[PDB]
Amino acid sequence: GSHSMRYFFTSVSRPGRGEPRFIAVGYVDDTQFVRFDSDAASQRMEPRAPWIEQEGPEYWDGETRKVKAHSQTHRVDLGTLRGYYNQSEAGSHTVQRMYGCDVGSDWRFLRGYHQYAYDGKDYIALKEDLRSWTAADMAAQTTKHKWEAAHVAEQLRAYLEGTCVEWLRRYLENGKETLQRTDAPKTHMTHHAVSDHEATLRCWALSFYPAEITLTWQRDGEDQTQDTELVETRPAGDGTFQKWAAVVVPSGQEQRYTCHVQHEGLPKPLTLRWEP
Amino acid sequence: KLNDLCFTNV
Amino acid sequence: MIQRTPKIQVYSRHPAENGKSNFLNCYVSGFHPSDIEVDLLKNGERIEKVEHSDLSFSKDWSFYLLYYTEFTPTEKDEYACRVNHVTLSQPKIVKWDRDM
Repeated sequence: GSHSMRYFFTSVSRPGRGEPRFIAVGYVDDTQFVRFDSDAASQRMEPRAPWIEQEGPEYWDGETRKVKAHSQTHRVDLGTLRGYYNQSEAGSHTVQRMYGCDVGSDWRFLRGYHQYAYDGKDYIALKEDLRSWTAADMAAQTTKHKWEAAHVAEQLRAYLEGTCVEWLRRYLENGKETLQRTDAPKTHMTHHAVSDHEATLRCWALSFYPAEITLTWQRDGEDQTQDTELVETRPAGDGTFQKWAAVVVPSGQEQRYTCHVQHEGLPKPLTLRWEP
Repeated sequence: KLNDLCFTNV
Repeated sequence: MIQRTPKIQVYSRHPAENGKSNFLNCYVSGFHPSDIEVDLLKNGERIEKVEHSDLSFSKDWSFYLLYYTEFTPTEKDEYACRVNHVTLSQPKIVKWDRDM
């Protein structure tokens, strides 16, 4: 299957009450493997997946060094962005950064990422060519010219197309029993009357990994996209995922509706009808 | 592994 | 600035069974800013030993957190998740619908 390694960083300024709260998390697909919290006691990058624990002290020293440096950059960026937007010194603001790489099922490099957000909105992002920048507004154009002069893209591209991808392949191997598995969803359907003429049919998908799934309803082979209540895919908390999809049907016409389940664990997609 | 690069400020 | 309300899901790790040990989850997502107050409730009272995932976010930059606690469901006990955020006039309480 397709795989990814992504790092996520969030810095939230708290003026008057000290230095910004910095949080860094690392993921291989939908599994977190590292973490850093500026308010935690260790002041170290810590393991979060059993397959990363086997890395020696030099690995953790380097990760702790680079993660504290990432946090310092964001601390300075918070002050700058406040000036770019003529914002008050007392308010709390957020910078977010995301970067990483993807590999296809052939394990060859597919995509690199490096993007930045200020206060939950796009600020600057590296384009798919790993050479150009997309600046969201006028303030981001100042940063864009600064990063072009400093040749930031040339440096990021060497990491994304090489280092990022080599370490992702090594993590996929070290964690092969969890990272390279497919848990097919366990499905069921519930039925609840809502009037003398209507009932809700809820199609369930549970204990699946990875999170990528399609759960849809049809009535006589026609998509029910508008009449479908769908929940966002949620973590079970044990490394698996859950999702449901519901439709309001006329009682007696339950057999005209089919729920369709699509997942890597299912060789052939599933068609499910209400079973009284 | 994190990117071993001193980022440029905004 | 632009603020986003948390979406809230209350559910169990495993299919619920009275008398059987399980985990009660409260997944908050799609919110901004990241400052959020999430409590798990047993018959309206706070649960003291509640853990949570490390702060992370989606492609759209909106944040997500999973709050979880060990629990043994019974027929009498009602579970809920109470969330407070800058976007909420009052805290939002979402009940655990025992199966769905």
